[PDB]
Amino acid sequence: MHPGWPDTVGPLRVPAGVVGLRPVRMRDAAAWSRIRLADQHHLEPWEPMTGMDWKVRHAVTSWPSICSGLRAEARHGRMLPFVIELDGEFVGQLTIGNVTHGALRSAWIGYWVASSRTGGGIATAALAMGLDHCFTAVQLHRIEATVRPENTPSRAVLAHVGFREEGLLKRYLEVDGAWRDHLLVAITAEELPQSAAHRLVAAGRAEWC
Repeated sequence: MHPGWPDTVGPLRVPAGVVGLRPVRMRDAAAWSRIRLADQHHLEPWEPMTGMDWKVRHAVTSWPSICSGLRAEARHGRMLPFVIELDGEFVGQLTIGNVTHGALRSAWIGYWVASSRTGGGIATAALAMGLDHCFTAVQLHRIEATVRPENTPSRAVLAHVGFREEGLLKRYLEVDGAWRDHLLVAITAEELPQSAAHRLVAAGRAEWC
């Protein structure tokens, strides 16, 4: 029904500190709202449009409905909504979405990290451990991601873990006021002779924790 959920993932050490993943909770309202509100300019140009005012969407009071929705999708096996912890503290999210099994066994992956904590390897470690979790506990074959060509930091994160570019989705998603092209990148389980975490440690981007 929902292999690999709920669960915790990690940990791995990056220059910024110790990174792990764990399920979204109701108590995350305060940190999620504080960070998302403060980081509007860092986040809005890269995330799908909600048709809502950014400050009403990210009020502390909005989280219960959002968290309940995320956990309901997770109980259905369609999503794995993780929080990224840095030294045990909420600093971002890693979401595995549109999960399918059967003959497809694929999903998309997405993430964000608080701007004040960027450039310290957090998203790269979160992606690697999330990918490893998908290819083991979630029993998936393939993980994809959609990323605007202009999103140089995110393309670097995806490149660190070994994603391949597979195509260009024209006018794919409403982002920052218009339909925007997104690159489609992907990786399959049989492309990792070692885990993605092992690859990061070998490349000097993480340490075993």
